[PDB]
Amino acid sequence: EGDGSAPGGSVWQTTDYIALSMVVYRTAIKLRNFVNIRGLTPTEMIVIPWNVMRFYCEYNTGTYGLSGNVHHKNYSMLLACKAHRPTKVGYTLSNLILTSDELVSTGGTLGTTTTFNTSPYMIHSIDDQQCLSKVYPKTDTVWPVSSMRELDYVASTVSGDNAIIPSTIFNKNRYWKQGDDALHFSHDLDLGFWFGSDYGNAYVPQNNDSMNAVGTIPTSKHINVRGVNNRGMAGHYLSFPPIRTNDGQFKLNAQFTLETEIEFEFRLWEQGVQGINSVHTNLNPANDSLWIQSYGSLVSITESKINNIQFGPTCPRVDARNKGGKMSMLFDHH
Amino acid sequence: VGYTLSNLILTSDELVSTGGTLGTTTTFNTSPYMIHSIDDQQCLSKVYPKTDTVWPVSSMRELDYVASTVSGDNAIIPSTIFNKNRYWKQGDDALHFSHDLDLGFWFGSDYGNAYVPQNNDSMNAVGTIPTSKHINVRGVNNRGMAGHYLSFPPIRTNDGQFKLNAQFTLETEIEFEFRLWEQGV
Amino acid sequence: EGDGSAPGGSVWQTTDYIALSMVVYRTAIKLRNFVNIRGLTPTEMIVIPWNVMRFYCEYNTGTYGLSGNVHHKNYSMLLACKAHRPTKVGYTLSNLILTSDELVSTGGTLGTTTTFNTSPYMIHSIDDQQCLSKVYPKTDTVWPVSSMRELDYVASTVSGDNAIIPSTIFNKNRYWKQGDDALHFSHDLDLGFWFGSDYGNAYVPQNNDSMNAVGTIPTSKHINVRGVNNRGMAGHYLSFPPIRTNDGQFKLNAQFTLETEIEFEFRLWEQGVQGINSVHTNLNPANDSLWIQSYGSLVSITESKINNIQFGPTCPRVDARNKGGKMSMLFDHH
Amino acid sequence: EGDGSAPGGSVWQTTDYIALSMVVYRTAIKLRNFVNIRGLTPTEMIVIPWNVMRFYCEYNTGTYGLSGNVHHKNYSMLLACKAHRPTKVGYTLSNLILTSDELVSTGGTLGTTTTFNTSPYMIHSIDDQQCLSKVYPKTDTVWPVSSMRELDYVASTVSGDNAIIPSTIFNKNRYWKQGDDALHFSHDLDLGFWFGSDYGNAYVPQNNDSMNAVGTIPTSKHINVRGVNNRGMAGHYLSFPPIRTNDGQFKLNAQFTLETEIEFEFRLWEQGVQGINSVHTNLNPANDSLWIQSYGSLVSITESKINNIQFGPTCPRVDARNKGGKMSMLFDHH
Ligand SMILES: [Ca+2]
Ligand SMILES: [Ca+2]
Ligand SMILES: [Ca+2]
Repeated sequence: EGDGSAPGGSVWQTTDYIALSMVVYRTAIKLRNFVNIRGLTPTEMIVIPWNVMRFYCEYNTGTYGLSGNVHHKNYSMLLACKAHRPTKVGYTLSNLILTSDELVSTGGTLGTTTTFNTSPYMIHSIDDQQCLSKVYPKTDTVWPVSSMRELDYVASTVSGDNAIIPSTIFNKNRYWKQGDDALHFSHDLDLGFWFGSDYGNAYVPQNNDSMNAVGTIPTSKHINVRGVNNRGMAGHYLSFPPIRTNDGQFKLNAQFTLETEIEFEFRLWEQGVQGINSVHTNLNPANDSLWIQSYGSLVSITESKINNIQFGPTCPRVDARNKGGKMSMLFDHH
Repeated sequence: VGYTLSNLILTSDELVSTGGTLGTTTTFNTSPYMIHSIDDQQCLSKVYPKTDTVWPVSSMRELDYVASTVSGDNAIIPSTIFNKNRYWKQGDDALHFSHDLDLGFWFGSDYGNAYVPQNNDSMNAVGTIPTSKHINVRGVNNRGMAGHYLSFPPIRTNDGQFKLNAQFTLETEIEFEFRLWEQGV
Repeated sequence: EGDGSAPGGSVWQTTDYIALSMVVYRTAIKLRNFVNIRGLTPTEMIVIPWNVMRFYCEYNTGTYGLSGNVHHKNYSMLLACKAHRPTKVGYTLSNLILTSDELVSTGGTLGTTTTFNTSPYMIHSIDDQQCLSKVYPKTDTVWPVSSMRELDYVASTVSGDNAIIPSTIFNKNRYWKQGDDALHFSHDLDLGFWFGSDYGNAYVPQNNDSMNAVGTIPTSKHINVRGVNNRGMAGHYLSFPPIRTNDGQFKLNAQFTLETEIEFEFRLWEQGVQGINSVHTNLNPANDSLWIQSYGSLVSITESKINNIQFGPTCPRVDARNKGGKMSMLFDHH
Repeated sequence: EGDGSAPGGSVWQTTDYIALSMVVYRTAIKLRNFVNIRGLTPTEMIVIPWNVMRFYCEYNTGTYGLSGNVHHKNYSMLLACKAHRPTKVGYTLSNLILTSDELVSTGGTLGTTTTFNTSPYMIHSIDDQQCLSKVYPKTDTVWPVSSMRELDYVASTVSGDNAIIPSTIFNKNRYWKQGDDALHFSHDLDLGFWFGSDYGNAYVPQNNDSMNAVGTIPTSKHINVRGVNNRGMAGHYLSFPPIRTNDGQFKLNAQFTLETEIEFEFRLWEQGVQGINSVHTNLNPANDSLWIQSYGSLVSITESKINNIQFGPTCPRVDARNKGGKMSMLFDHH
């Protein structure tokens, strides 16, 4: 009888500190942008940097990326809590506006204007078969990270002597016209672990031939969280259909709104004296390293400029038993 | 109180040049749109005219009032910060906006360039300073109106930005209750 | 038909940024402590600093309070999110151990030991009628804030010529013996508003004769959140029954465990470009001041030492229509 | 098992001192009077001082008001208990007797006598629309407070050049004849608070344009009981219909009995040592000021004589949501 505080019977025991340390809180970062794609020939193609973490949670448009600390403030506090995990990520292309430079000439006096009819389209390509494993900027151009969210990144897909029309090689190609419904693209992440640091121009976690989701080198004589199972994202791209003119190719320009959303889960500090700031340094659990794992693989950045983008999708020809849910396993290292 | 935007007509100055001989005309296709923004989160608390321009009150109902929303070094695209953004094209149904006022009191004077009554961080609905040693009607509860705005999507051209011009009809309606004088002598 | 993106019909409109800014996340800070109450005569009384915010979320025991930044780490991040609110607050006294100095003498050779039988008790007093509005330390002693959670704060309640036995004036007096069940005390806060700053040795919000829950001076020609309705906390106290001896009073010493819990709600940053760090300074809503309100009333602290503690409970003789749930109202100031 | 006094289990706790401090005791003061209204022309009008507290609980008639301490003894002890509240208040006019001076002349030999037939009447006017906000005595006369309960107070309601017949402007006008049933008038007070002092020629509590129910100036940095909602009393009046004669106006004189009743609630002292006379001075709760509030607004008295009477009724054109029950709210002051 009683709560146990009596001399005999059951032991009075203190309240549970786990329950509040395991509660998963779930937030998101939503951002809108206007994208203007101009002067894109049918060979060259816009690379959607949609597999890089910085695309969703940091707003790089125009002058913003030049100014400092453009991260969304929900993300700045995800570094205040002890663990965060990116979970689902996605974006939306909406309200396409095509314009034409066909009336434009060096003499001027006539500017670009929307296409005379709505038959033209912009091709949204998803490369499932990974025709392009690794994508580089065009010879003259370069990819700024400050420019990331307005989609200027132009790749020229070229065989040895052959200029590749991107829509022809890629698997899913959506021909998206003026008036069509918005194009919604999403990726679900199921991670068995959490991140304690900032992404820092890392790809949003993927398990692929190109990259793995967990970023820490596992170390000897204990168990470490290890990536497994091949979850990855398909290399999205934007291109225009080749249309021949009296001279060269038809000039198609596109506008659309870019709505990106990344949904973070985060988790808070240990209850009790363990969570006191002064004593948490040396009372921090050493098994954080077990479930808290940093970021796996970084985009290649020299200066502020992206060197290349790797995609590596969950390829359909991997055994379906490998392609399943959980992206990490807790496995030892000798 | 409320208003309606209806029968949008977009035109383009793209064919217009200083040499002339070609005037503006309706957009070649109906894909362009005018963005109607309602700021729910109050990104903009207080709005000022552009540096060169000014806002006449005599001009109020034809909507010329132009604000330039700018961060420190950053020019803000209005549609990106605001909460509800309607992209309203040619042929779309009219846009109806309304605000219901529930006041516990009445007004005896003219509004006289007053905001239609609101309870907010910026303003309160009742205008008289209450005075000592008795009971006075006091604003309460935060009823306010969202900062509606109109803007066009950025569209790059060979030079600068695409020139979008808009026409629409503005139907406003304000519904007054009124009350008459005391009976008797 | 469609999502609205077509030329005619309904307006395609962007995603809602409110839903994620209104989501209320709910955490707590739990801390345990051992309290040793010694040399407390029947006139003097231990003041439970249970109505001060710093009691629950900052751990002041022994050497900890001398060391820097002893706040719990869940609270340090409540300053990272834009709004937090304290909601429920409470504490538990458990596993009482009484000891006696009766065998102790200046000659020594015999130390204190647990009471020969379990008949003695420690009195837990809740002052409902507010016999003591404002409580001061004893003439010689002083109340450190670094000492807060181990309960050393001793008040001597005295009439003009009369030494008050605390248990006699106070309303609820629990005589709590060795083996009795733990004593659980809780206070629910219903606030209509949120806090954007640190409590900073503020009383956990109360509406009373002594103090109000909202801390900002309201300013002219607009509406401001105003405290209302008298929610307050009863002045908890600890004392021992007077027991006469051959010389003076029986020496009762007490041990018990102090488990405090404070449950915070918090709320995150605005979605969209409004929530970008660089532009959030000047795009911060000016109506934050409407629902975000700081801390109302501070304990009186000179140096590190508490000058006095005010209690001000929700008194039972206030009309029950005043005593109800919501602690704030949004009311204008002229 | 047991009452808790055992070593283990539940805490034996002392009896509740709230229950007896919250018990509301309810009394009343009833007084009868004979009113003689003579020489009242149709322009001038009797002001019923029925909204002043002293009307009901202090008996001012003839020589009584000249003698000292004419308060009813139930009221003298309402100052012995710690709190009292006026609640309902009302009065009755009964058994009207009209007489005529028409047969009276300066030569005499014929005195006044009851009207030849019962057709004449005395007009009881209730001003709902507040035609008269503030009422003054006639130029020559003055209003003694010692004369209050026999109704001599004569106002002359006059426009700029126009003598107002009172019955014409006022809303409810009862033409009350000889033999008509008694006229009963009542006002219910719902206060959220109590009074600790004497009324002291205060209006019985009202919330109006002219006056408020709570009399203490609220003070900084805590919560204070504040009047709210517009409960007030209509300016009752007595007048006679204009009846022209061969010379001037018909002389109507009235008698009736005035039965007034005021129903007080009162509340007693704190139980326990807190309620001991010697220690109650410094153990008095400081939150009395929260629910104990004095008197709001005073009639204007120079010497013993009333300067003016303010009425301020619950006007019907205030929103019905404002006009509801509770006359006070517990609201903070910064
Ligand atoms: Ca046990
Ligand atoms: Ca449409
Ligand atoms: Ca027991």
